[PDB]
Amino acid sequence: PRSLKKGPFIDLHLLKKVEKAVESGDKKPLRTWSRRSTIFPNMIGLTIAVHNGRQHVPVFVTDEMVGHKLGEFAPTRTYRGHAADKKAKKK
Amino acid sequence: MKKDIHPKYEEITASCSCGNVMKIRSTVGHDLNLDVCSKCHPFFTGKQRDVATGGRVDRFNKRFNIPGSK
Amino acid sequence: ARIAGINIPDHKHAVIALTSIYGVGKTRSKAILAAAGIAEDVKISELSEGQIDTLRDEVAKFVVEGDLRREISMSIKRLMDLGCYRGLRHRRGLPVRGQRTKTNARTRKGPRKPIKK
Amino acid sequence: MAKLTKRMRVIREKVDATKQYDINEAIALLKELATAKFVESVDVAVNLGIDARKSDQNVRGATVLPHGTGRSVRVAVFTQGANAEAAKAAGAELVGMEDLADQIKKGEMNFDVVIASPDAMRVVGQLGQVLGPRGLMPNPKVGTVTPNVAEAVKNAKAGQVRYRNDKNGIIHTTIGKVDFDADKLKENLEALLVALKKAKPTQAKGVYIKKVSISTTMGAGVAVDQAGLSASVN
RNA sequence: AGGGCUACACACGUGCUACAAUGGCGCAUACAAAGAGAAGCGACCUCGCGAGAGCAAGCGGACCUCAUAAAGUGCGUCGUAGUCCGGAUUGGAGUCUGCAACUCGACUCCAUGAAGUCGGAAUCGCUAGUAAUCGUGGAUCAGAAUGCCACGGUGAAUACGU
RNA sequence: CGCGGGGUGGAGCAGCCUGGUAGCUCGUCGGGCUCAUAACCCGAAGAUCGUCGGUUCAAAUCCGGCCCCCGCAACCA
RNA sequence: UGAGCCUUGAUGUGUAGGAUAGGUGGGAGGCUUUGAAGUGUGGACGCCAGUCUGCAUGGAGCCGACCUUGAAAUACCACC
Repeated sequence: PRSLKKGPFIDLHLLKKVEKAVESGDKKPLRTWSRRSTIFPNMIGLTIAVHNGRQHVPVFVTDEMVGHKLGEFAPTRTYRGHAADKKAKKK
Repeated sequence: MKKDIHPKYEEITASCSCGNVMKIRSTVGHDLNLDVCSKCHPFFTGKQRDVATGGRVDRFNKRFNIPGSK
Repeated sequence: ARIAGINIPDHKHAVIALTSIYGVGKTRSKAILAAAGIAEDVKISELSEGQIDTLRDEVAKFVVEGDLRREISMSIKRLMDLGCYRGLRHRRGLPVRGQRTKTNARTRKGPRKPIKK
Repeated sequence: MAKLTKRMRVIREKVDATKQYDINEAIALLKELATAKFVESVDVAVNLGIDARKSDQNVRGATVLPHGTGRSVRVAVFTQGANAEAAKAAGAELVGMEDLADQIKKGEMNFDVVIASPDAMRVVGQLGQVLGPRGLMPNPKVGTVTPNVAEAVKNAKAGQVRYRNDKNGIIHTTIGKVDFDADKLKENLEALLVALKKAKPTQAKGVYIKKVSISTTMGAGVAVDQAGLSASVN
């Protein structure tokens, strides 16, 4: 297994996004480039739009996803299935 | 009523007013107020950064580096 | 005296023989024998049943297989209803620990396959 | 198999000519053509004109002879549960289950006949169809398969003989020793002939006895014109 | 700044190691060459199952260290059952380089435990320190070698004939 | 009346007799080869072997029953 | 020369088995020069030299009950 080693991360980018977001409880989805960032208690009930490189994809932040990174809910690679080859695109 | 085909009565006909004496009478939360994940929710419970045990030696509060030293 | 029966290699020395009551690969077995006062280079045929009891009691604390195979079952399934990437790679069957998918999918996703064209 | 050896060559010299014989002169000749140090046994080959297809159209069973043969007839009792003494007092050697289930499985039996209970026979002895020439298993068709085992021991030691077909209408059956007189022998003969005749089908009103040939054991054989209906030498 | 070629329905080129017992298991046991270590590595140290941790004499490398070189040997042990070969996967915990290890990073290690019994079509180097086979170090080098380069262990059949 | 032969992957065949072992030509689908085209090589899938039951470690085969197709039987007159 | 009827005579080279497996009853062996076997002579007799074997001489053997392999077991006489 892999880990986060030993130091403390809160991410600089989510600290400053979250501080302005919490004050209303919630507002419209926060435009996020931070795919490096873990999910945290401070972020519970926010809606984080996560750039995947092509576009932002909405991740709804909630208690069950705190063991995880923002970049896990938001996808990257495309899988061609083998019922039959993928004919179409998905955005 | 066909009595005999119904299972034994030890805890049936006895004591419909019973305690929690070996087992509870009612569970909480099974009517699902949040949808069930079957997960323990990590870094919510618990810690994002690992335990420090092993390599227990007196801390140096002023900057130090093992290859930066000769 | 068979530890547990079903698969033990017969007239085999004691260290490999115990990998069939489960929860005890070689390392834990080594320490379990040391406790009971048993040497490694004995064969497992030489022992009275009361040593077999002293062994079984020291195994019986470690993880039961019934729980071990449940632990991997519940670990993929949890991830898999969540939609984290860990859980998505388990969904397709592909490797999760960095292995190729253009090659070396076989141990998880099964034999090589016909492709219509 | 019938390999060409010494013990037949001497007998084959001592014969005068091979031809089909009147039964009383077949028996007097056959007694001359024993050779062995052991007392030879006498049995009869009778060709039956029945169809000989499975059972309906077969002749199957046993009879008790009025005079017994000079052989012992090695009877075993294959059962799961009997009082041993009661079966031994009838004349049996061995009563049990494990030893007789073991033989009929392995495919070799020390014993010539086994008497079986229905509960022994069912698992081992009942299926076997290509059973060889040593005849190990119990059979229903013979009538040796009975729960009245102690009865079957007492009629086996006193004189009970069997008849059965192969793939053909031929019945070979024990008639006695070469030790015996001609009268006693014709008397054994006629008792068998009457039992196969009682068991004969209704379609067997044509030609029934086709050929008769009489045999002795280690020693050679003598062809017969027919068996006749008589219990006497004259 | 994030994402990718490291994708997956697969085929193919190559190399690795294996499919045993010539070996592997346990315990005991042996000797390398060559080179790297000035920004760096490093005995003893105390902690740690190990990895690693935090301290540090010392070094200039024929002094100290990477590094226990492995294969091979000793003894006792194993029979085709994918095992007593082979050990991949995966769960889980400890550790690491870096704001940051999710798809796409490294290491230790616990438990369970598959494919594969020499493989169709295809398919290559070799004349002897070679071929085969076993391990090592280094170049590169944030973090990662099956590869490349060289080194030493152990070291083959035969070359009639055109 | 009676005798005797046959019932195979989607299509036509082989194997058969004390047996196991699905084999040949097609149609199908995937791969390989040659500098390339070319012919050619290689694998796979496909069956209750007419259907039922029995013996045996083994049945398409041997054994018992049933439905179907055909030659002869010169027969329905 | 078919068919019927009939006198005697044999090979059986199995997956597993030392070799000798048509179905199967009698039935536990033939000691007769050891039943042998054996160079040698002939004979039955075949998945081609293999199973069995007559005999001057030969006390040296098929091969079971047993010992052993198999679904079935084996001698030797019969029956076909």
